[PDB]
Amino acid sequence: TVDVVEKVKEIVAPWKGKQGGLIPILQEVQRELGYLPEEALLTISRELKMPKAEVYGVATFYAQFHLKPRGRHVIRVCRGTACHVRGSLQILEKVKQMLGIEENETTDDLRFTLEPVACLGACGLAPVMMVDEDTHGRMTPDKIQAILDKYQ
Amino acid sequence: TVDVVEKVKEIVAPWKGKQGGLIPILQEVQRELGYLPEEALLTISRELKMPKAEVYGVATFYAQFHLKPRGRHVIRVCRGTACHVRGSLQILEKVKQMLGIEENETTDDLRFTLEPVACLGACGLAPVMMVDEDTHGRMTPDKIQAILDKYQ
Amino acid sequence: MKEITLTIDGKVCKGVQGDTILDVANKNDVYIPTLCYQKGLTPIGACRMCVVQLEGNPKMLPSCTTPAQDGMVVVTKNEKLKDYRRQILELLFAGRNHFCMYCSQSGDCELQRLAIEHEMDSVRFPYLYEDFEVDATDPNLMMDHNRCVLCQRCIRTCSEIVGAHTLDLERRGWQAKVIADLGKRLRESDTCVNCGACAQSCPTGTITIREFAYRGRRSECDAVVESVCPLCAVGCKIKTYVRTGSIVRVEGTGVEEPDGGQLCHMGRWWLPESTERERVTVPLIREGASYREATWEEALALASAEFKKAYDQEKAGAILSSLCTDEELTLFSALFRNALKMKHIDTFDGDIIRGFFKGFMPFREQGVRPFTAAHHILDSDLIITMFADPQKEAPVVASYIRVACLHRNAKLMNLSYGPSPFPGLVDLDIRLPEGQAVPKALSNLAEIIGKISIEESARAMGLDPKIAEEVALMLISARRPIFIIGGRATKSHELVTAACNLAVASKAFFEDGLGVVPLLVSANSLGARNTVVSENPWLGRERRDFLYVFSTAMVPEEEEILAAISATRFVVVQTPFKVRPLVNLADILLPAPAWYERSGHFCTIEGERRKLNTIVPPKGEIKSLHYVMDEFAKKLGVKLERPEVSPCEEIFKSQLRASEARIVT
Ligand code: SF4
Ligand code: SF4
Ligand code: SF4
Ligand code: SF4
Ligand code: FES
Ligand code: FES
Ligand code: FES
Repeated sequence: TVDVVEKVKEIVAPWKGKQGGLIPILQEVQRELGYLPEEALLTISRELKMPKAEVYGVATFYAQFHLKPRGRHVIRVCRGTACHVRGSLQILEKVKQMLGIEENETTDDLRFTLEPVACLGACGLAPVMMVDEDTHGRMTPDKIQAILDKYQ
Repeated sequence: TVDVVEKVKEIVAPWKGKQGGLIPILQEVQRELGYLPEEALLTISRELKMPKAEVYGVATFYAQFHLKPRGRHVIRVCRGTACHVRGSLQILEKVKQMLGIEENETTDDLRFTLEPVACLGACGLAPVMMVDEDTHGRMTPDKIQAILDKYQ
Repeated sequence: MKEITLTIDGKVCKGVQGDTILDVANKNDVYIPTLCYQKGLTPIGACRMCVVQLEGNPKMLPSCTTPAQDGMVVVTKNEKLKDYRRQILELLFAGRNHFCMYCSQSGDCELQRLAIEHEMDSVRFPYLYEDFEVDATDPNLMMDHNRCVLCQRCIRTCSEIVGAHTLDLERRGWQAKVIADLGKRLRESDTCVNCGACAQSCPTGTITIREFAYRGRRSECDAVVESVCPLCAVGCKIKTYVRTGSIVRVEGTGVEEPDGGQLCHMGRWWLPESTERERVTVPLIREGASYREATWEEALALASAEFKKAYDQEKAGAILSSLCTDEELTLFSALFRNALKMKHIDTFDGDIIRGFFKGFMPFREQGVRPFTAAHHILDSDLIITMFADPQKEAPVVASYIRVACLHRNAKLMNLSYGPSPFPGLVDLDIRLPEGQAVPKALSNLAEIIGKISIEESARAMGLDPKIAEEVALMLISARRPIFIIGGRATKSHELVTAACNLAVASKAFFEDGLGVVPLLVSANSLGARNTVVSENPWLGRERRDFLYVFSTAMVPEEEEILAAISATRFVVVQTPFKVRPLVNLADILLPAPAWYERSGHFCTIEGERRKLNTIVPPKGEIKSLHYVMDEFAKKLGVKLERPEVSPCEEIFKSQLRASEARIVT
């Protein structure tokens, strides 16, 4: 509990008295802590003297911020136009029914997390199912097990 | 929740109508599930028609049963006579203050668990600090970090 | 040409150049369906219902946001616009769960008025029956989110008008919900000043005042009386709705004034709740622990016998209310200050008024107005709350402070011995210890103006020297600072002069005068001073065997004054209600006109006279208040001689601007 009060109070120091900078001030506490706890946003609102409602609105308005602890291995499937026309939706729904967890949430013990992203760039090797480390070019319906057990 | 009701109701089948066998009937649900949930003991008491109080008493009387989910990597330090005269207590207390968790409990997110055991056999290479896979012969005060970060 | 001429629905319209089409529309007569335009709040373009078409241009543009350009043909009503507006209303009804059968606002809802106007006999779009939370944790406001059109008129009225920026939007797209701080409940919120301006801005019955639900509807009102809140000095303008002899809803007019209709809790929640109090309407008598009904002759006899046996030996006083009009206070002066010449008459806040008007008086000698209007703390750069808690003294001043220090880049610095009134909004906190800290502050300000030292004044003030120099630096660096004098600054009247003199020091001059803006607890402050306020404090520190206390039982009364009243041995209260802190310390308990059955004028510290209007007429017959004063004058050896209301001539006049000197004490 005390580990989350000065790390956030120190990353705000180079922004005091400067207009703007809540989008970056959070992208840093996200990269450090993995997520944005309520204590984090509370101290950001205290230090910047910005309203807590505004901080929570910006923290929940953008996709790449996670207010709850994200997993230790993200399972970003590509729901881009190229993957979807190829049938990535099938891969997404099977990783859904396989981890048994809801669409955009973490496992019960913080091991995996499903995060449907935009194009990861491999719009040639479609569909791509990145498992937090590297691309995965083909990912037919049967090749999802041989990776989800490996990275855990 | 339904995953823990038939696995325990099937391991009890070869013991029905046979006197004894609650120590083994549990060592099997421990090896399978990693721990003994309250549902497990409840179904054992239902199937064997043994009192729930007796089942909980046997489950909490012996050390190698864990009623709560044990971690994914045990950190068994040896508090045997040979290790203790060598000074294993120092290693135990530093893994204590390093994981910050209590003496015989699991981490907050089920990664590690400290389980002071009896002689693991390497009473020559003392003290031994097994990290759920292999022995560790010397384990001076400084060599505890280079393994606890590796296995996580 | 500023005056542009357009054509809305054939009707020719006239407007200023920068005005939007909705402004030139609402200016002449014509009606355009709107749901998210609150007169005041900057046009937010969310509902897309005000869409109008320009001739020739085949597309449609919002009338709230698109400006009027020098001559053009706007069509507001036709088939395609009606179709699109009906589709928008139906989308709102299908997305959120709208059940009008049980809504507090079924008759006021602006989504319901529009739906009935566009003949919405259906929903057309599939009903998404999703579960939006009903936040009724707050005992005063309830937020039933399944009626929320998402117009942000509640975020905007709590961001730009109240300042305590409690409400904002939560997520994006469809999941967008209006939330309090960190997505918590309104009760759990630390930053809600419980104002209700969110309930006056919500068109769609999401936010409702709970206590007056189903009664405070504007469609079922018997009358609508405009007046002034009498609880504090800000004197907010109100539009009280009357339904069968009780006020059911108090919405604040003045959406064009700097305040913006954000009446406080005491005005949107104590004014309608006071029209439903016990209302004695018969002269009582103590009898021991429980009152008995007496006649007016009997009660005034038992209250005048105790006023003659206690006036020969001096032993007599009067604690009138400063929420009373100048007519009533002039009547009380006719009996008490002139007929029987009591020098023990006070006004239930006489310490505050006499401290303020004995600290400001030096500058009246020097010939300046040592106070300005509170709406000038909105454009200031550094706000200094000296001994003030504006949330409990004049909450619109606190809202101005918040809007300034959040949406207009100001800084807050407190010089109080208290809880730092804005805990998390001040940049430098000072906690001046008790004792005698006024002439050392005088020395400090004499420095701050003459040098442009603090070492001796710091230890003299009982303060650390580093922070005492930081105070001077941030005080000189400001380009238009303002000071907020508190009521607690008036226990020693020289502290108020120290405050005003610090304002002269920090180059804080405004067109009205000095930037100190005193937080008067009462509205009729100058009226009370000229008629009742005693030049010496007597309450508590003097016995006062008899005490006629007039208490329009509205504002929470200082508890020291109540104790002093409880040790009096005969207390004649003329309170209108039977509220708790007055029926305990009372022996007679006569009735009164109760603030809404009388009219008055309320001359204030800032000069000009206001007007309180008779909202609902009296029900019973107290038959006068002059009758009580006459029956006191009778069998006491004194007369009455009703005088005229003393013309309030603003004793503090601004014959000097940006040219004052400090005052030695
Ligand atoms: S908010 Fe208005 S439209 Fe919605 S249910 Fe209530 S009265 Fe009807
Ligand atoms: S009560 Fe006042 S401060 Fe609170 S949310 Fe409503 S408008 Fe904002
Ligand atoms: S709560 Fe009311 S005022 Fe606020 S956005 Fe919703 S509908 Fe508009
Ligand atoms: S701030 Fe004062 S004048 Fe305004 S509504 Fe509240 S009590 Fe009335
Ligand atoms: S299409 Fe999925 S990677 Fe761009
Ligand atoms: S002494 Fe520790 S291994 Fe036997
Ligand atoms: S009414 Fe013009 S957009 Fe809301």
